[PDB]
Amino acid sequence: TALVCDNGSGLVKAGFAGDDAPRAVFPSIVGRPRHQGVMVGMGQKDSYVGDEAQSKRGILTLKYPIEHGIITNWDDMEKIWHHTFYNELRVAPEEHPTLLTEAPLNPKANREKMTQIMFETFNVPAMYVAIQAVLSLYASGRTTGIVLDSGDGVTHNVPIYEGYALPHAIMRLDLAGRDLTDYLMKILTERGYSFVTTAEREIVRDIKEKLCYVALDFENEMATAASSSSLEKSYELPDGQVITIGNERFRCPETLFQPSFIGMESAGIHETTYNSIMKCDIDIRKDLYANNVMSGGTTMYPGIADRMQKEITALAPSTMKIKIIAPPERKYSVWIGGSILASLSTFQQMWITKQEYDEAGPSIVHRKCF
Amino acid sequence: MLSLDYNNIFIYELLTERFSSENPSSIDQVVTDFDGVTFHISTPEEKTKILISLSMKCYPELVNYGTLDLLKQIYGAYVHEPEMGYNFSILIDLQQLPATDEEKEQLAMSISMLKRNVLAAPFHRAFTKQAELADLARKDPENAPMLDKQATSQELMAIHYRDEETIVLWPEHDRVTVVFSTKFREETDRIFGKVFLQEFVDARRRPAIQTAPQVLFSYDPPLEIRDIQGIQKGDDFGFVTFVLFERHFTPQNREDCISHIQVFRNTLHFHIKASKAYMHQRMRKRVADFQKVLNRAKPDVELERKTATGRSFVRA
Ligand SMILES: Nc1ncnc2c1ncn2[C@@H]1O[C@H](COP(=O)(O)OP(=O)(O)O)[C@@H](O)[C@H]1O
Ligand SMILES: [Mg+2]
Repeated sequence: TALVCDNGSGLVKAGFAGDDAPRAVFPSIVGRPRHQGVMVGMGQKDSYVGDEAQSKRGILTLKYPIEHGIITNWDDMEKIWHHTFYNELRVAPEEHPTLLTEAPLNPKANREKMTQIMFETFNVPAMYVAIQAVLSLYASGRTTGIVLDSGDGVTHNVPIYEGYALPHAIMRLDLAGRDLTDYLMKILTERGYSFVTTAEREIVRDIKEKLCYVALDFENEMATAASSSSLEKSYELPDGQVITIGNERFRCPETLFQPSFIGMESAGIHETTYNSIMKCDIDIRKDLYANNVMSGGTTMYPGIADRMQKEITALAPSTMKIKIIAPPERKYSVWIGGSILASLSTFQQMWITKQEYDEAGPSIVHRKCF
Repeated sequence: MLSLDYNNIFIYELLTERFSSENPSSIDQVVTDFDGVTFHISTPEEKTKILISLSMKCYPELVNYGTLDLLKQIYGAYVHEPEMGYNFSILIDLQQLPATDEEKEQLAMSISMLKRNVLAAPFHRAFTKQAELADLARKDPENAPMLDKQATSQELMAIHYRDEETIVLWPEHDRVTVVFSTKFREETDRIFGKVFLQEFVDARRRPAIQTAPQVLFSYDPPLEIRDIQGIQKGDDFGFVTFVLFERHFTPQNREDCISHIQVFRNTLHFHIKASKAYMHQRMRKRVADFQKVLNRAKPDVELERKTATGRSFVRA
């Protein structure tokens, strides 16, 4: 078999090509212990990865080696890929070709070092590195659409028409689940809930995943929260002490619609999809408006497909119908699209081969990946 | 006392006496309670048989919220026809008691607890219906918002339990909310009561009591009660809201939670009274400080020596 790895900024998804879901889903995290260590023989370990780092997190400095969709610590990403193959997926990468996955408008060197480590450290027979959002079209059984993809590190838009992408209309936004977690720590502080450590960052990520949703009309939910008894929710922390939050539940995701909440001068995700459609050729726009695909875990907020359908129908002309394709599986649709692409019967000529890398070096990736 | 008892102390002591007594005497005892409630305790046909009867101005509303079913479940075979001028009644026969001192004690407790048992039925209706909505929301989390929106109006209880308090409550899949539409008509208690209601809501914002029900306060009504008949936004009422979450009415805690929420405004009223005794001791302590500023105007003179009764003494 081939293997499919989606190198998420927050969360690794990994599995075999032709499977219907990832075999392994785990935190894109390396943990180093920050306290001294006093019990010899009791199974201390110099660093921890994934679910083990997430499980022992109280004594650890957790670090994400991907941020804003680029690898910023390659030594820790070699640990995450080693953990992916040998510990989590139980495979030798020496004999399976790997589909990797990458955000658009990344640094060229991110593509190069990612192909180099696969051939020169993991010895893979062949590899590829697909654009993250065109896989989410494959997962939906579809050759035309504009896809909003938002994971933990980046939000990006790719318009694609009849299997051809419009690369000048692609646009990227360095705001997704990480920034929404940081802004939830910022605004939990005003209820009196100080979260400060990179272990408490993960508690706030869980409060975000359990309690947050997006308002269909922000000023109407802000007015509803002025009589808050319906919007207040309690959450219990690991220590069994509890927090209760109200408008923090929808002020957090509204940063996607109003990036100025985190002081960021950019259009929201609704206006960025509209600006990406209006960058495309005039006769294709009708079919992109009808095919707004939503993907990645930052698209999982309750109310976000309705808020997106509303706020794009307020920008676009009323003469054509707009609908948001937000599957319930959409956290994994990037990986599902890679499972399709890596098993698809005309893709086997498109792999970067080991000999084909050995002839050219890591620059080979730019002349056949995209 | 820092906290009020939940039960009627007279009924508890009287039944704890008569359930032990070798020779019961007759009784004819009307007994008042808080919130305009009243009891009659008597031996109307034999010294052997005690009739306990409750009078309560909101009892017809409480019957609409399943009160007779709960009172039949609690008092069982002891339930009796209502006495004239009373809403509910129980007959206990002193030769028909349980076989143990501990069963007798919890029966004397159960009958003294009768005002909070008649008033508990709307809270048990909210807690048991929240468990239905919780199971339906656990079945389909995307249908739950519509179940909560309809239960906010179709499963709302209002009790006009005294002429200056309406308790309003409803279930939603993760909570019971209860609003006290609350007022003090006596003007010094309205002035001290503003301080009590303000510091009550600010207490819940501190780290030490985040484990408590969420509390909110205003003086217009919470959105979901604004059109309940007898709520009125200009009529000097404040509105204390408690959001009980699933952890506040867990099976180990339901009955203490019910007992303790019903007594909310009674503890506040009692402490507005007891604060005056505190202010009066605060005052007379610094009347005694101002004495020492006048005592320095007394010129120093030795008084003649006197015995303890004040009679003059002739030595030294
Ligand atoms: N139910 C959810 N509601 C809101 N945010 C979610 C939800 N589930 C996951 N997330 C967010 O999505 C992130 C992971 O999404 P994912 O698509 O896997 O991102 P990535 O591939 O870039 O790592 C989480 O770290 C969190 O910020
Ligand atoms: Mg991602």
